[PDB]
Amino acid sequence: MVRVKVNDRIVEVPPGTSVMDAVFHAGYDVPLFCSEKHLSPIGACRMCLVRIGLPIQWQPKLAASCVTAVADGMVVDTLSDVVREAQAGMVEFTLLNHPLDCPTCDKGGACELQDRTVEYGLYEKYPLELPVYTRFEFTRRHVDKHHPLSPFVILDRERCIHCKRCVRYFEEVPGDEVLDFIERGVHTFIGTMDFGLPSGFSGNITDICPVGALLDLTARFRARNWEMEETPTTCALCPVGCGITADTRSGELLRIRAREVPEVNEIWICDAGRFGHEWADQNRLKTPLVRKEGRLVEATWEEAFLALKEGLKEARGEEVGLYLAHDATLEEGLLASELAKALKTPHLDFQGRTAAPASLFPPASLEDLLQADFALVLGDPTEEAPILHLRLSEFVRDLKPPHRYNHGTPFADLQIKERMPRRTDKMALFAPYRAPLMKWAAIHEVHRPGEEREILLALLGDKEGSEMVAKAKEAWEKAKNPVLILGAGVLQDTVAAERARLLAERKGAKVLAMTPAANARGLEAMGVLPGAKGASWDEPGALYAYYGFVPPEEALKGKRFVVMHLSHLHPLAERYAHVVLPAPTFYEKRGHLVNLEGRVLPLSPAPIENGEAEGALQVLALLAEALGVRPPFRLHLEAQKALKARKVPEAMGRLSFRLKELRPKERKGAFYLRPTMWKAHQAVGKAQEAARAELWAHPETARAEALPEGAQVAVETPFGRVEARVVHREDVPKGHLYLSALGPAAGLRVEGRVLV
Amino acid sequence: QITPPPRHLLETSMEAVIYHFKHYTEGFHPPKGEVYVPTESARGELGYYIVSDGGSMPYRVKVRAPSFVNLQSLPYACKGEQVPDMVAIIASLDPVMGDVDR
Amino acid sequence: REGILFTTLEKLVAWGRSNSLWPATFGLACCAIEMMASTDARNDLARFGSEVFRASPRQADVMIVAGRLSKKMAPVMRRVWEQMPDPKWVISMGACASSGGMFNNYAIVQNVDSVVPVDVYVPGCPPRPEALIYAVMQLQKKVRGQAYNERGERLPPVAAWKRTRG
Amino acid sequence: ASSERELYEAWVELLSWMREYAQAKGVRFEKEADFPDFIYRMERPYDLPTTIMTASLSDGLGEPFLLADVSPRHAKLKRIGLRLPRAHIHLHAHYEPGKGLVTGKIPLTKERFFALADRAREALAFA
Amino acid sequence: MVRVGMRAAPRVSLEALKAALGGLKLSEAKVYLITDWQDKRDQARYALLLHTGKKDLLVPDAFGPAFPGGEEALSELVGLLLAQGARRFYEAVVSPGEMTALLDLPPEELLKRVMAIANPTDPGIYL
Amino acid sequence: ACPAYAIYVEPAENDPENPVSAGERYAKVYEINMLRCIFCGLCEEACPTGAIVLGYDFEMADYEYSDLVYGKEDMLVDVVGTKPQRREAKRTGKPVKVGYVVPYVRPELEGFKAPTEGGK
Amino acid sequence: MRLERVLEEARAKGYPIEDNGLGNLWVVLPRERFKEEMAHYKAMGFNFLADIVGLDYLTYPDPRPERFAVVYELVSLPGWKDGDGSRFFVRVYVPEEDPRLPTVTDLWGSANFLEREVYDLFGIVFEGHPDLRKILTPEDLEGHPLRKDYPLGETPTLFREGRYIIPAEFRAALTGKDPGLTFYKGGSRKGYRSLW
Ligand SMILES: COc1oc([C@H]2C/C(=C/C(C)=C/c3ccc([N+](=O)[O-])cc3)CO2)c(C)c(=O)c1C
Ligand code: SF4
Ligand code: SF4
Ligand code: SF4
Ligand code: SF4
Ligand code: SF4
Ligand code: FES
Repeated sequence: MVRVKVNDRIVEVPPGTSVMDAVFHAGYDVPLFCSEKHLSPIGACRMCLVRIGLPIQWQPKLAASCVTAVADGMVVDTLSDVVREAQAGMVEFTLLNHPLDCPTCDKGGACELQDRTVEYGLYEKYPLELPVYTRFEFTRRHVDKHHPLSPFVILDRERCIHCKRCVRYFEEVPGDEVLDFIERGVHTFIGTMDFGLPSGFSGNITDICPVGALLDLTARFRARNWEMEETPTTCALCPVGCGITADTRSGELLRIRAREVPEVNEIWICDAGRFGHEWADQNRLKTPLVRKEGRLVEATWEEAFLALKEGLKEARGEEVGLYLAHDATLEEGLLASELAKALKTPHLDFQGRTAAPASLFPPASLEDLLQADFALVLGDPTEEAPILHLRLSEFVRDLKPPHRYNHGTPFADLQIKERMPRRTDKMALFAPYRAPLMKWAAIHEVHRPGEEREILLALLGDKEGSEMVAKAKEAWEKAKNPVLILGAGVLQDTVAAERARLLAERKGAKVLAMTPAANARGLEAMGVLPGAKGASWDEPGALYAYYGFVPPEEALKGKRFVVMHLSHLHPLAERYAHVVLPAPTFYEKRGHLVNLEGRVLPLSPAPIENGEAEGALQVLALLAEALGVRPPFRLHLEAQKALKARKVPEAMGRLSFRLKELRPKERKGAFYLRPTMWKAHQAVGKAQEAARAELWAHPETARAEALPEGAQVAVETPFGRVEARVVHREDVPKGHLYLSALGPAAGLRVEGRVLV
Repeated sequence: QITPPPRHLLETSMEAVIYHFKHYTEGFHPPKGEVYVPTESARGELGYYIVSDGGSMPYRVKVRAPSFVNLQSLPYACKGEQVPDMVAIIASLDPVMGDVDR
Repeated sequence: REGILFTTLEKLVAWGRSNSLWPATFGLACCAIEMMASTDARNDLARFGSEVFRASPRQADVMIVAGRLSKKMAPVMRRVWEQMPDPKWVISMGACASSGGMFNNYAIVQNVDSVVPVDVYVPGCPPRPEALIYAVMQLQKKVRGQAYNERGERLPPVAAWKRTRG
Repeated sequence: ASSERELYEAWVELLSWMREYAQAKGVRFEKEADFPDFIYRMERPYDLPTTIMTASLSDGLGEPFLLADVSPRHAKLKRIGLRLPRAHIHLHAHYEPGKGLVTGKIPLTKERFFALADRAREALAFA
Repeated sequence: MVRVGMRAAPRVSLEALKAALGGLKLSEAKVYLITDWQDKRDQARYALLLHTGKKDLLVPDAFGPAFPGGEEALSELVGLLLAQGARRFYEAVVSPGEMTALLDLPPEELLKRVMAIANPTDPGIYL
Repeated sequence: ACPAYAIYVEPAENDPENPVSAGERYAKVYEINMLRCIFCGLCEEACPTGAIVLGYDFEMADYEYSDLVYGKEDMLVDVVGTKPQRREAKRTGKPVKVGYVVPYVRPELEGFKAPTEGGK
Repeated sequence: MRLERVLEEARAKGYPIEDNGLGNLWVVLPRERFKEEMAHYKAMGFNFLADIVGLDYLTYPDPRPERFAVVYELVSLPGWKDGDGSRFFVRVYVPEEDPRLPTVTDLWGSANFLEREVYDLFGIVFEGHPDLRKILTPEDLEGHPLRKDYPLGETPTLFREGRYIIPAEFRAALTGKDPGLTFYKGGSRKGYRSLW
């Protein structure tokens, strides 16, 4: 390693290190505006200037520590009066045309310019002499203000200090260049001719902007950065489980932000995770309902449990179903599992169970993916497991995990230059539609549903596929340690998953399975799958049932007793359900989940207004009491003990579990349930048109079926009746209608009809 | 860094607004160190032992309460004196139990 | 007999108890010096009838929580309240007593309505002697049955009459 | 000198013109920003006729095509400035007494501003 | 430390607490009625932590007039604790969102916090 | 900057047609718990717009904790009297007289109408 | 005059001499030599024992030798028999799991109350004390408040309709271990000192 010295301190540091990371690694400090973690440094703000001697031979001008590499035996000066003087001057030049909007600025206390100004600004000039703050007394720059860039993002071009973070992000991380400057000189400003902000990862600039330029509309003017109650937790909408920060105050959800955990998500959150919170704090069920005269009435927990005892008294344990949600915790999965061990029942399931479990395959860490050679992808990461995309963005640009300093993730990685090329030879994608990543996957072929299995047969070598499939086959044979990545569509078809397992077992290769359910791997690990009889989450097999999600309407039709444990009140539930009870969202829960990489993640409770809600742990404990069976779990601590007994490691620990069992089920092909980032229950408020449903058709098939390019067509699925806007698309095969799967119902091919 | 901007140039200078905002939400950060200086109040030597860790809030403040130790001389002074004079000798000891109890 | 059950006598005895309010000082902190100053020769609560000041609790009707109520003093003051004749009233003086005040910690009772039934609340730090005169007049008209709250209700003459002592 | 007064006074007239166009062509006009040296005056006196400093004409898609700004009450080189975003067009207008509002030496008449705004509307507006 | 009773079931909580209490002498024990919103008792909900010194007992938020029969069950509860000789009564004021997570923290943390935040109370406010 | 943390402010965005505040932001809900408030002047000192300024009323003695949270429309300069004083004048039908006199009101209290030493 | 001889005595025996540029002096003695050295200190002419300040460094940003630390103040009054005015401090660290200390009550009776306070506020038991009884905190109070792992134990502030505050979640001021609301705090918010 390279030896560096900052002002009194000497540090061993790997060679490719930036002077900024080495300075912070030594314990000193220097401003930072233009550069940002995971962003290509380019010297713009000129704040990180230090002094450098490389033998005593001081450099003539101050070196930009953001874009400068380090050499052995170098002296760095950040405390000389010259450095602080120059830094104060640059702070003045930055504050030059600022609007004086601090007190009403939504950025409030968490504004980098404020803190660096009060840190380094106004050097002590040499008395009791009266100081003057600013010299610039001229007419300041005025541009357009509170400019809504998108239903979630608002843009104030006056507060922009002309860094590059948002445009650099958009070019590098998502690969969607939908933001860049317009003019030059001091007249420069951010603008776009792409207005909707098409990228689905647009929300992350909301955090990066060191000023209040780009702000969250859905959380605009609620509270100041300190007034909010910050509770770090994990998002359970999808299996990547990025680390988030839930900002809550006075019982309502104010704003959701990114929490850095480089093992999984670096500093990023998706739009569905970050702006998809309007449903939590608006309308939700707070008092248990009981059915007395064929209608639901508020009830005491005592009277609800009385009705529970009477309704389940004559119940034999092989007719009771345990059907949980996809966000069911390890604690909950374990208690339902053990209870079905005691209570002999062949049918329990969970919301996003695949015909072939994701535990079939070896889990891979994302950084392993960065080190990998190849990625044979079947399905769309950007929708199925969003932030995978972002890691693919490092994967294909040859990026690799950086070296780890004392202050954690490095401030200036010299590995990331600007305008970096994205390689066409490092990944191959096969999807039923043309994914945003197909630009960067030279090997790409658009097929139709249920057709992967043939590509996988072709990759194994039993038959011959197209040119694209032969290219992916060859590149998969030649790669020394590739990654096979399976979407949702593959995971729901037994043969395709079987051939994937065979392919990725014969070649030493790990798998990243994008389940429609987040904690599907944890529920599998805890053993929540049906037995022989096996009435699945979509099957009408049981006679009494417990539901923590909303089943297809044919699942409720026919049962003798149905108890749903929801958070909202659903029309689907007040026509077939006998008892409804309030459940808290993952935002206000506590427990563990299992990542798509096998990694267990903590849920802390946030102080949101839950009502009289009770967790499925306590609900199942009370629901078994009507049946005689005693529950072993009521609390979190006992569940921790029984987990630790089951040998599931501590948080951030990866859970080792493999599985050999397939439950095949035929699939009736008329409509496709497009895997979507935006989820059904998120269509409240500003995400109402963003999380809208679509029905994609080819122009010929629309012309034959009479589907206009803008029509709100009502469509009936076994999973309910929903209306959906109709889109004409050239990549949708003829004869199929891709219906937006706004739930963990993706990858399913179902019958259906357009109602009039 | 130690004084908020004067109230009149809050509408002219950016540094004014930033310094006012910061000073009145966060405060200021004195250097790391311990300090103590004594003064004479109507009840004697007084002082604050201030431990600062360089943060916006003091690490510790320990107060030498003159009325606190000045009270040790109660059993002594009024020993052998009268029972009523135990009241006059307490009034003459001048305690302020906000200082003792603290 | 509780000063009730006659259209004339209840008015008469409420008059008597209200004007002859005899405070029982419990001097605790800096609020209590503002309670003492309400008797000096510039602004004296020595007119409405509160000239004399019964230090014994067996002889006084008004107990004023004057200062921060540290927890080690909570029970003693409790019994000082229980050592009062039943026709007794309690005013909560200051912010430290009414609510937790600025001292929001392990050492202070965060509302003295916990240990004693409060009649009147009087904010201030310390509430100006003239605010204390206003509160004793508030209580004056309260025990005559001449007090109404924000919600439209007339308030009972004597608080600490509605509590099942134990 | 005292010309200062009429400047801000004249500014209000300008706003009227701007407002008029919105009512004329049915395109969104918006008050962008008020005077900070008017918000942050606490007890201090304020004699100016209006407190509004920046406004703009936004299209249906929200992007403005015409920006107008005035120098704050205490700032040096007091003027009024105009700009067309995306078109690198800027104007420095002053007021010469007796003549009227002049862009340098050329008077700025209402008709000039109206034609300029219509050219911007046809050119820069997206929808 | 044991957790008996259940949320929002005042009568079942009271009967289970009757049974689990037994003949336990409370001469030196401590009763912490934890709630939110100091002033408004007419709509209050209550938890209980019983710190005997030799083992501790937990009752979740099931008592108070906020629940049907929580007022009568809380009256009976305080009468039961007072019959057994309790003299030291406390009340803890927590944020509503705390009340839920405070029953899931380890015993040392939960109990330390409660003892630090406790307010001496007159049981007459619950009888 | 409140050492008791007694001040509550929910914000909102001005309506251009009928704005409430000067900027783009106003105070929908402004509560101060006078039983928490210790009367520092730190809210006056830190207010950049000069809105929140201490007055002169001390006659705010009331009976109920829940009622001693003085709101926005309970403190405006337009209002003449304290909560129990206004309720007494309403349930009494007799106008409000404040029981204090000052030599003059400060320039920070522009609009504060009060009895000044006997000028009226 | 005696302070110079104190320094010459302690520096000769290799005890660290702590000094800030403000004019106050610290002298750190080890546990063994503590009692005998400070007895010699009183014999050296130190009339007055001002303070006993106990310290808990559990949450201090920089590490320190031991968690608890007790500081005594020895002074000789200027206006008494032969008063130089020499005042100085003695710091003595006390381990986290060994809260011991011999008393100087026998020398100065002032350590009667003061040490009790440090036993009341911190877990530090003072050896040789006549009466180590809780002074300030309630008799039934469990624990020692001033140590950082002991809660401050706050209560929320109350408002009209469900609107509350949790001050520890409300504080914008930063402690020493608080990273700040931005990525970090450098410069003048990591410590600032004017040069007169
Ligand atoms: C004495 O000083 C002080 O007191 C107190 C408490 C005790 C107290 C007593 C009496 C007796 C008042 C009293 C005075 C005069 C009359 N009177 O009828 O004239 C009646 C009663 C009032 O506050 C405190 C707290 C204090 O810290 C100091 C330094
Ligand atoms: S971006 Fe920062 S410096 Fe600029 S107005 Fe907002 S808080 Fe003030
Ligand atoms: S809008 Fe924000 S992130 Fe983008 S260039 Fe300006 S200051 Fe940087
Ligand atoms: S990618 Fe998944 S886990 Fe991450 S924020 Fe989006 S929905 Fe949540
Ligand atoms: S409210 Fe103020 S004056 Fe009264 S006891 Fe508390 S600190 Fe002292
Ligand atoms: S004067 Fe202002 S800052 Fe001080 S306690 Fe009252 S509300 Fe808080
Ligand atoms: S100049 Fe912006 S950080 Fe190097």
